[PDB]
Amino acid sequence: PLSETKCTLKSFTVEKGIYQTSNFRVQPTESIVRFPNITNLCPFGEVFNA
Amino acid sequence: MYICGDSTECSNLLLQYGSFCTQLNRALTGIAVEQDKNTQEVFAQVKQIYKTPPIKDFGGFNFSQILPDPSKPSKRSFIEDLLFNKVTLAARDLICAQKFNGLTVLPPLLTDEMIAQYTSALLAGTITSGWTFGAGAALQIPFAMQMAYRFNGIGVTQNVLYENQKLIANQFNSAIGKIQDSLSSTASALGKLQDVVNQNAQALNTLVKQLSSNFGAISSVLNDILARLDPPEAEVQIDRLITGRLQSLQTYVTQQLIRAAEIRASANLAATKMSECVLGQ
Amino acid sequence: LSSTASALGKLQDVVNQNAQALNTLVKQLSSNFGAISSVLNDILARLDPPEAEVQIDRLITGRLQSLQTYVTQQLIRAAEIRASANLAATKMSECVLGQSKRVDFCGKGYHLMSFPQSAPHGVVFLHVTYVPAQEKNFTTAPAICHDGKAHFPREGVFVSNGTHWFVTQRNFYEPQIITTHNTFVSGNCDVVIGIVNN
Amino acid sequence: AYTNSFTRGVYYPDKVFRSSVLHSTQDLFLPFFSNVTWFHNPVLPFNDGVYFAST
Amino acid sequence: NIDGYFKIYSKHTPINPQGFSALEPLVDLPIGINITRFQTLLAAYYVGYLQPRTFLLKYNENGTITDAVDCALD
Amino acid sequence: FNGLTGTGVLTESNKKFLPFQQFGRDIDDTTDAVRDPQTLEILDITPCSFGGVSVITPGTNTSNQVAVLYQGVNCTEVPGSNVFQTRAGCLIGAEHVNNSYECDIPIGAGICASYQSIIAYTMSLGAENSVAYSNNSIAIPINFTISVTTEILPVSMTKTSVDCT
Ligand SMILES: *[C@@H]1O[C@H](CO)[C@@H](O[C@@H]2O[C@H](CO)[C@@H](O)[C@H](O)[C@H]2NC(C)=O)[C@H](O)[C@H]1NC(C)=O
Ligand SMILES: *[C@@H]1O[C@H](CO)[C@@H](O[C@@H]2O[C@H](CO)[C@@H](O)[C@H](O)[C@H]2NC(C)=O)[C@H](O)[C@H]1NC(C)=O
Ligand SMILES: *[C@@H]1O[C@H](CO)[C@@H](O[C@@H]2O[C@H](CO)[C@@H](O)[C@H](O)[C@H]2NC(C)=O)[C@H](O)[C@H]1NC(C)=O
Ligand SMILES: *[C@@H]1O[C@H](CO)[C@@H](O[C@@H]2O[C@H](CO)[C@@H](O)[C@H](O)[C@H]2NC(C)=O)[C@H](O)[C@H]1NC(C)=O
Ligand SMILES: *[C@@H]1O[C@H](CO)[C@@H](O[C@@H]2O[C@H](CO)[C@@H](O)[C@H](O)[C@H]2NC(C)=O)[C@H](O)[C@H]1NC(C)=O
Ligand SMILES: *[C@@H]1O[C@H](CO)[C@@H](O[C@@H]2O[C@H](CO)[C@@H](O)[C@H](O)[C@H]2NC(C)=O)[C@H](O)[C@H]1NC(C)=O
Ligand SMILES: *[C@@H]1O[C@H](CO)[C@@H](O[C@@H]2O[C@H](CO)[C@@H](O)[C@H](O)[C@H]2NC(C)=O)[C@H](O)[C@H]1NC(C)=O
Ligand SMILES: *[C@@H]1O[C@H](CO)[C@@H](O[C@@H]2O[C@H](CO)[C@@H](O)[C@H](O)[C@H]2NC(C)=O)[C@H](O)[C@H]1NC(C)=O
Ligand SMILES: *[C@@H]1O[C@H](CO)[C@@H](O[C@@H]2O[C@H](CO)[C@@H](O)[C@H](O)[C@H]2NC(C)=O)[C@H](O)[C@H]1NC(C)=O
Ligand SMILES: *[C@@H]1O[C@H](CO)[C@@H](O[C@@H]2O[C@H](CO)[C@@H](O)[C@H](O)[C@H]2NC(C)=O)[C@H](O)[C@H]1NC(C)=O
Ligand SMILES: *[C@@H]1O[C@H](CO)[C@@H](O)[C@H](O)[C@H]1NC(C)=O
Ligand SMILES: *[C@@H]1O[C@H](CO)[C@@H](O)[C@H](O)[C@H]1NC(C)=O
Ligand SMILES: *[C@@H]1O[C@H](CO)[C@@H](O)[C@H](O)[C@H]1NC(C)=O
Ligand SMILES: *[C@@H]1O[C@H](CO)[C@@H](O)[C@H](O)[C@H]1NC(C)=O
Ligand SMILES: *[C@@H]1O[C@H](CO)[C@@H](O)[C@H](O)[C@H]1NC(C)=O
Repeated sequence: PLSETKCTLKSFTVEKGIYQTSNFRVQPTESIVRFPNITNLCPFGEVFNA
Repeated sequence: MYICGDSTECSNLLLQYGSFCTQLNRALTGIAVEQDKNTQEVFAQVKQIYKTPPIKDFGGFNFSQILPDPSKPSKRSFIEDLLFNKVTLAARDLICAQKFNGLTVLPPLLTDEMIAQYTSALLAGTITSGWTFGAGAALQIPFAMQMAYRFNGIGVTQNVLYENQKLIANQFNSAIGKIQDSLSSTASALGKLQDVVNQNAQALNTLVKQLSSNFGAISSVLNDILARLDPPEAEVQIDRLITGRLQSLQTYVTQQLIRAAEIRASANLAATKMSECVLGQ
Repeated sequence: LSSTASALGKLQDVVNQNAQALNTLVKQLSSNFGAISSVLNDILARLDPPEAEVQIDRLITGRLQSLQTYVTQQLIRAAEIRASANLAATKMSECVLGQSKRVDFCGKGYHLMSFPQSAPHGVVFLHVTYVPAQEKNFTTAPAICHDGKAHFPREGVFVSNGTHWFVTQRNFYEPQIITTHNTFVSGNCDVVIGIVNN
Repeated sequence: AYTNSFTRGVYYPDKVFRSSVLHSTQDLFLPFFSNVTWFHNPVLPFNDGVYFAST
Repeated sequence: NIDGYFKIYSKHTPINPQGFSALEPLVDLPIGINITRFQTLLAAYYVGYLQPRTFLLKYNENGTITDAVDCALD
Repeated sequence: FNGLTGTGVLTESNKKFLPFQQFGRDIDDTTDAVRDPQTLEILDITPCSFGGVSVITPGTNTSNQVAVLYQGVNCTEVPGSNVFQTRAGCLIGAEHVNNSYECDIPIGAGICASYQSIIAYTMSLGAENSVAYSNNSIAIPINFTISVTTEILPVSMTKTSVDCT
């Protein structure tokens, strides 16, 4: 991180204190998709198993 | 995060407008450090922490409703508790101040109990030693003689105090009880603080509310627009949304700068009053 | 002053803020702003007027936005500097040209005098102040009962060193004997709380 | 008769839950303190919605 | 009826006008017809008509509507 | 979930949805809870954490050690050195003591780190003393000193002019 502070201040010496470097975000790992129960499916065997 | 919202093409479009984020963050950080300096210079007027004597015989005056008590955990006095309960609009419900859109509330540098310790130190010093603790080191002096010296400074001879000590003590006790009751019962007495809080909250709310406007594009959400059209010709709408949100952000920052200026003026006035009317006459 | 640094923090901060604002104004001239090139000459001399108009319009609106922002920031900063200059004018009018009886306005202690000095873009005051030291205890009393009457001090306070009673001024220990010329009488003493025979 | 619909006819505009807030909506409502044409059959018009009460 | 969807709300059977009670949706039907008139089957029924308006609704602590005010009355 | 798309952390909740209601909402039209269409249960939604980092340094002239403070994140999902959990975020690389010194790098909520090894502790307002208040005693100085101070005040800044064209 010291190199990051040196970048942000644009100097090769940094005085005593607290500095802000950047921000981070937690990256999502998984994708979840949900849909209701599969019911009343289209009749297909009534024109085949007739 | 506020403008784009986690999309690579939006970031690619945005990075070519210059370095607006840099000066925005610089302005906000300047405001925050100014606030910390405000509080520090208002309260920290003393070097040590004087403590009230265990035995209280202040010539008949009764201070028990201002000096802190040990039963409460926060070590705040009675009037301070009335004033804290009256401002309705942090235990453990913390580390949860962030919102869905990128915006955060940083915690103040001086915790409430430290401010309580400061005011207790100031008030015990001025009860025991007078004003001499603002010039050099505290020098004790009984309260009756300090009150006689304080009469003698408005042109009233000091005979008037020692033959009317009981009348004055009774009037002071009655007046302090009366102010306690008036503050406890009557509401709408803390106008200034509540107005400040309401103004800040309303500005934040309208800033958030502004996020859901078409601005002349197809829609108000980037994902739908980028997923419905083609990248060669879906960049104009993204550009429109970027420009609109930049405009709203600049407006909000400027309003905060103005308000911070006026609060700074008020803090300076409070520091002057606290230095000239408490630590002296 | 000569050895230690960082005393002149405020003036240096002002200069740094102004320099940074000007630099970030100048630096905004290389941004594309949605056009096809940052430089105006090539884009003017490389395409037809119908599209050159659009590109130049985008560049113009971007640059106007940047310039407006810079002007507004300058106005805010000038306002705060004006407030500070008014405070300095007041302080020089009151503490240099006269003695200030208002507490903690000029220094820490009682005020005696001030001397001003210049600086690059500011002023520097050298206040001179009085500060006591080496205290003691003694034993006080509000009145003295003599012949049934109560005597109070004109200016000063009664103290005792163990055996005798004296009147001394508040801010310095210079004991004096008690005579009628520096004490005044008011009524009998059966109502004052802490009278002492003498 | 032409009795007055005092405060009748507010219906949940949508399926979004919401708790202890005050919302402002723009929707097709029956205005407060209006006349309802009592009846006792005619082919009444429809003209974008109808409230129908009975007892 | 709005853009192809025919919506029927209701409050079914309140037990005793006057008062306040919101109406919860029952059915939505996706057809879409040029519709202009209607007629009941076989008895006295009050009838009222709906028009665009702006309302302010106060939701309960449990998601139920407990109060509402008009916005163009007085 | 059933059309609506978003990013977040799903938690078991205890809301009281009405049967015809599908998904909840907040004050500012930001989704808060959703009913899952498989078992009819309520799931609260919490956005994934963020927060700017910061670096605490004692100055390159002294040493090259730093302590990294993450702001406003429960210090469990941060990923080396001692991990300190405070009320302003969490510190990495700074050891915690049980004392109180007046401090010089304030980081917040009463905590403020300083160099020794980079420790982090709680402020101490001042040396706690008590004056022996008695109702018949005073304290009169017997000597004095004369002290000279300074004050620095800016009065003007640089004048600049810019031509628009
Ligand atoms: C969707 O289907 C699943 C599985 O067919 C149902 O889950 C079962 O629900 C019954 C309720 O009568 C329970 O007794 C079973 O224990 C459940 N089994 C499992 C594996 O979950 C679910 O209830 C159905 N939901 C809807 C809304 O139709
Ligand atoms: C100074 O004022 C306080 C505040 O009233 C007095 O405390 C009261 O004490 C009496 C007797 O102990 C109680 O009955 C009251 O309830 C107390 N007041 C409150 C508000 O609780 C205190 O007594 C006063 N000082 C002296 C020396 O009497
Ligand atoms: C001066 O005013 C005070 C109160 O403002 C008077 O004191 C009151 O006198 C009455 C009658 O003697 C008593 O019942 C009250 O208890 C007193 N009040 C207090 C607080 O002690 C006083 O009498 C007035 N003096 C003159 C000369 O008018
Ligand atoms: C308090 O001060 C008085 C006045 O100076 C002291 O009285 C004198 O003390 C000196 C010696 O300390 C003697 O030589 C004088 O004769 C004393 N004067 C008289 C009139 O008797 C007194 O001693 C001091 N108190 C103490 C405890 O030293
Ligand atoms: C100052 O000193 C004390 C402070 O509490 C009090 O003096 C008491 O006075 C009574 C009656 O005169 C005596 O019975 C006590 O023994 C005294 N106590 C002490 C410690 O001296 C009173 O408040 C004040 N006394 C004087 C004389 O001013
Ligand atoms: C100060 O002197 C007066 C005058 O002698 C004293 O007053 C006497 O007190 C005694 C005892 O209380 C009484 O018996 C007398 O009647 C009072 N009067 C006279 C003329 O003697 C007073 O007590 C003295 N006080 C002190 C602290 O020494
Ligand atoms: C909102 O709903 C909750 C939970 O359904 C209610 O809280 C409890 O509901 C049970 C249901 O019989 C009662 O027996 C309890 O007395 C309720 N407790 C409390 C603290 O209210 C709540 O009452 C409902 N609020 C309404 C309907 O306004
Ligand atoms: C960071 O998150 C953890 C996990 O939730 C917190 O530890 C729990 O905190 C809750 C209160 O928020 C307690 O009821 C649990 O007993 C804690 N331990 C568990 C769940 O194992 C931790 O407090 C959070 N850190 C904070 C808030 O600073
Ligand atoms: C005046 O007398 C008081 C009481 O005798 C002194 O206060 C105490 O001084 C002793 C000196 O050893 C300390 O140990 C105590 O802690 C002091 N009391 C308190 C409450 O702090 C006081 O120091 C004397 N004044 C001077 C100038 O010596
Ligand atoms: C008041 O303080 C001053 C110094 O602050 C004392 O003067 C010093 O006295 C010592 C002892 O003789 C000398 O060595 C110094 O040279 C003196 N300083 C100066 C500047 O002259 C002075 O004595 C103190 N007052 C009293 C009454 O003791
Ligand atoms: C007809 O029945 C057979 C089972 O005998 C099944 O495998 C087939 O899928 C059915 N036809 C259709 C169209 O489903
Ligand atoms: C209903 O109509 C009658 C007459 O047709 C009229 O007097 C009355 O004011 C109307 N009610 C309202 C609420 O306008
Ligand atoms: C009504 O009929 C017109 C044609 O006359 C058609 O354009 C429109 O879509 C129809 N709408 C409905 C709701 O049936
Ligand atoms: C670096 O400079 C600072 C400036 O005050 C000084 O305090 C420190 O001791 C210096 N470090 C070394 C190693 O000399
Ligand atoms: C501080 O003291 C407590 C109790 O004495 C102890 O449990 C804790 O470990 C100490 N902390 C440190 C950093 O030594």
